[PDB]
Amino acid sequence: MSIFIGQLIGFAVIAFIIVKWVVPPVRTLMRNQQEAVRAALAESAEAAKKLADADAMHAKA
Amino acid sequence: SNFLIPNGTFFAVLIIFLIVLGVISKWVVPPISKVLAEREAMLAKTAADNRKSAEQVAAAQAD
Amino acid sequence: LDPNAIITAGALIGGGLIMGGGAIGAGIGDGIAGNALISGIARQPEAQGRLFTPFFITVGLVEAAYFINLAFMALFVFATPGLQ
Amino acid sequence: LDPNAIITAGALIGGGLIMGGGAIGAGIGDGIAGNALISGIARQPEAQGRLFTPFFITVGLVEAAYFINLAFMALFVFATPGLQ
Amino acid sequence: LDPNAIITAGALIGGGLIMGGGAIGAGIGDGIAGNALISGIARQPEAQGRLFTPFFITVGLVEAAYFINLAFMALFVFATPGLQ
Amino acid sequence: LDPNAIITAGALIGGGLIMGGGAIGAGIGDGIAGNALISGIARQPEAQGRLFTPFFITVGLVEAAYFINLAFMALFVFATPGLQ
Amino acid sequence: LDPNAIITAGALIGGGLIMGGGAIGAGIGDGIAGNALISGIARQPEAQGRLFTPFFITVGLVEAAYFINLAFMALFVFATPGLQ
Amino acid sequence: LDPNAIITAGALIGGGLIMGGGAIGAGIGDGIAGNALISGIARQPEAQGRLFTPFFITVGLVEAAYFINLAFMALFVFATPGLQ
Amino acid sequence: LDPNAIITAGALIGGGLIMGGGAIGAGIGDGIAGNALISGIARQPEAQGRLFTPFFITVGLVEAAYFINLAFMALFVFATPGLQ
Amino acid sequence: LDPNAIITAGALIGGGLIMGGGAIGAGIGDGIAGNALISGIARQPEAQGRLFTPFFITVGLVEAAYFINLAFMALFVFATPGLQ
Amino acid sequence: LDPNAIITAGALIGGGLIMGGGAIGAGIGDGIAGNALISGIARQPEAQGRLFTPFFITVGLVEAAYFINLAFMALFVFATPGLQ
Amino acid sequence: AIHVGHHTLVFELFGMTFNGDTILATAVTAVIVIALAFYLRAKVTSTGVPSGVQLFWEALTIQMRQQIEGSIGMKIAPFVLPLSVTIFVFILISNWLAVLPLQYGGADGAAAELYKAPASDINFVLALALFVFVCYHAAGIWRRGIVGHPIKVVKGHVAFLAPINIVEELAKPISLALRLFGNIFAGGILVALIAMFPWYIQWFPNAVWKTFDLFVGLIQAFIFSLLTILYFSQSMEL
Repeated sequence: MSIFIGQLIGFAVIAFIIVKWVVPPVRTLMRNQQEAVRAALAESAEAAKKLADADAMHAKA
Repeated sequence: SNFLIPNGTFFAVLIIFLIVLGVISKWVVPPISKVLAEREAMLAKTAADNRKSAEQVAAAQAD
Repeated sequence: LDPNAIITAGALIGGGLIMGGGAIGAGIGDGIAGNALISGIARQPEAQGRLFTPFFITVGLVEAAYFINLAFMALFVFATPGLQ
Repeated sequence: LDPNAIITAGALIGGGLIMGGGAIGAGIGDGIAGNALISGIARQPEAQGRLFTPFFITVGLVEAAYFINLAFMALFVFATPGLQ
Repeated sequence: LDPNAIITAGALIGGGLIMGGGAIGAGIGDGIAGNALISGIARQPEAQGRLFTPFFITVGLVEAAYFINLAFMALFVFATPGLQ
Repeated sequence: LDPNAIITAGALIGGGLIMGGGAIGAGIGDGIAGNALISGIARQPEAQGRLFTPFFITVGLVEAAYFINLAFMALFVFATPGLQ
Repeated sequence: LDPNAIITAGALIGGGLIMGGGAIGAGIGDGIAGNALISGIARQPEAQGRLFTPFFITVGLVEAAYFINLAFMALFVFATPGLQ
Repeated sequence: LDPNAIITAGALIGGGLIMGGGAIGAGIGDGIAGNALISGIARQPEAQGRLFTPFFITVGLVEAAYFINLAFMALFVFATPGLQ
Repeated sequence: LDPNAIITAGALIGGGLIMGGGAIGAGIGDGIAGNALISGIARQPEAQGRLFTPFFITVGLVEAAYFINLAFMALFVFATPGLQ
Repeated sequence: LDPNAIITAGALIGGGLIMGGGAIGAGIGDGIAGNALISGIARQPEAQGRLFTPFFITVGLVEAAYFINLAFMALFVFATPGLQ
Repeated sequence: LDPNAIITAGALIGGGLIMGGGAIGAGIGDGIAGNALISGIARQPEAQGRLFTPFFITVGLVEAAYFINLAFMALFVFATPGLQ
Repeated sequence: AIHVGHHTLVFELFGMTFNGDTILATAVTAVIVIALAFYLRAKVTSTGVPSGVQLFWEALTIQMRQQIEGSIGMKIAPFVLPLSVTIFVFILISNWLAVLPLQYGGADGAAAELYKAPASDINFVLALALFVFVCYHAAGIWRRGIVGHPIKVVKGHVAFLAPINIVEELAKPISLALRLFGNIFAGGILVALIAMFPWYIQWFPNAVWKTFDLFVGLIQAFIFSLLTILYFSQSMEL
């Protein structure tokens, strides 16, 4: 109880500090890696479409 | 008293640990390696596609 | 007098010496590794990322010594071998 | 010849040893880390911020060891293990 | 043999150890920080004003480490835990 | 007074010093080798491949000494020779 | 056995520990600061005077710890705490 | 009281100090030599086998003393000088 | 067990430790200053005549501390404070 | 409590301190000398033939300080002074 | 028991500690000076003649201190102050 | 009243004593890791953006792969990576779960916890170290035959120091086990100590120590990993 309440307060402080000054960089890294993967996939799709267009041009030649 | 003396858990952990090992070796490492290979192949295909598009444009110009 | 008292006092002094040596080692090692890392970062900071690969483990190894002694120190202060 | 006398004496010896060793460790670690910080600031002063993360990590761990000793000392003097 | 006398003896031993360690750590750390400052100022006279800051950090941390052990030794002699 | 108790207390103190000395030796060795490795990697990321090989030898030797202390320490605290 | 005998034995050994640690720390700090100043002067002797200003302070700061110890060392040799 | 017990305790303490000091010295020396070897390897890749021959020599000597020291430690523990 | 006997034994141990720590500090600081002077003279021979003034400024002070401890050693071994 | 017993115990402790300090000094000196030799030979192997001249002196002057010290340890085990 | 026993044992332990400290100082100083001289001779062979001028001083200023320590040990052993 | 040790849930079975507290802790950690494993298996994807669990798992795999490839090429040792990943993730999760609020009034002036970090028992670390030891010695035997491996290890890189070589091979496992114990067991002590202070003053030191213990457990997982990979590499070369 007493020690339980004290350690509960300690954990509450820990969690608030983590979410107030530690989480943001982690979320930033997650979002940045996700967007890098998405951009790589979009690059793949557009490169495939570019090759298709080049093949169409060749056929037109 | 004298916790440094080992005990039956000396095996139990190992047993449990063994199971964990297998799981990671069955549905974590293999699939993740496959995903990494897929991404690397996708990047290689993208670069090759860009190069081949440039080359094809140049050729079509040449023909 | 009670032999338990003498043996316990000796074990406590031993554990104190254990903490002494371990603290000396941990302080020196952490300081030295930090100095190496800081100098490296200042010199050619382009290594910023990779320079965190060894430092950590080095500190780890350093701390290992300290805390392994602490483990035995616990044995000297909670379950004294040879107590009678 | 109260055994508790010898128990308290030995525990206090241990506390003194622990605190001396911790003091030495903290001094050496923070001094060497500060030396590295001075060198870094001298070489690339504009990089002062970049040198804070290593430095604030070194102490960020070094002093921890001292604190451990501190806490452990508090055990011997007040709640001496093995005290009757 | 009054137990409190032996407790006082142990307190004297512990204080000797604590002060020895604190002096060792403070001297070594502050001297190393001074060495770094001397090297930095020698490399470039301009950086002294902005050099003092990290040196201030070094000296403040080393002090804290030494003064805390001073206070613990004072507590040991001011009122030794376990005295009865 | 119980003679074997005095012998055992002496053995415990001896083992405490054993492990403390081993601890500080390991700390110094690991710190020095880690400084070498950190400086090398900072200078030469390419050379990393040929850094670990010799490096471990150092640590090996370092540990090769440290644990030896521990070994004898165990004896002193578990197979005290001459302990009647 | 007169308790004051043990009190003064402990006090003398404790003060001896104080002076030993203080000597270690002051010697190391003086040596290191002098090394810094020597290297600096060797590099660019023309600025010797300026180099004194930091050194003349920092070295003294290390010695400050020395004096502090001495003061309390006197408390352990002139007015011993707990003497009775 | 039985004097042989006091002799045994003293011998154990002396051997502990002996081999602890030996291990400390060996660890520090091997660490320093490994630092030199690592720096050489980093700076001179073509010196792989060129550097090992001298380094071992130093280590050997550093090792020798320690083992030699270790040997005499055994002497105290098992064949205690002056035992009656 | 004459109380003066214990008092004098404590005085002897304390003084020995005092001047031993003095030896520690003197040796280490002297070695460091000698390294500084050797490197300086090797680098700039013509600065030799001008590099002595700071060197003697440092080492001298080192010796002072040593001698100071030496002096106090006498106080412990001949004018043993508190003798009765 | 035969006087010879206490004399022998003190002799063992003193000899242990003696030879442990000797081992520390020998290890540090030999290791540092080897580090210097290794760095020098790595920088310019062609100079090895001359490099070993000062080195043979350095360690030569280190082990000597150890060896003589060791001799005195033998004095405290073979025929202790003041054996009474 | 006989006061002679305790006084002689204390003086002998103090002398052993004194010798340990002297050995530490001699080892550290000798190693540092040797490293400096080794690097100097590696840098400039012609410096061989010049570098002997400071080196002999440093060792002379180091070893001399050690020898002083030596003397005091005898004063502790054969002419134990306060012996009675 | 410090109550160091005194493992709860102690039970005998077939003439062997077991500390059930470590059993419960390890079982919970294994359950958590298994849950993460299946959760990744349910969304292991390349077409779309990865989920957080996939990101974490691929970060772990990236670290292990880079370390192994840097030390010894994967082509020789394809089985290092799963073992290293398991070791790192398992230890990290086990120690991280210790940060949870499981201190309660002991009715005795002491503190007890339902979930203690499994490393607080020497048995756990000894089992892990022995497992790695047997694994890489078997790997070395499979690499350079039954006769070669003892010859290589004993002779060491230098034959002038045959004795010390033996020691390191005995040390290698020890270095892995005992240190780990320390860096976790210390935590198990400090919290108990912090129990003496009243709540209204105890909340702060407890919190700071819990944060530093999170960090310490992370670094210990990392060092244990790198050490096991490099030990494998050391004993898997000709």
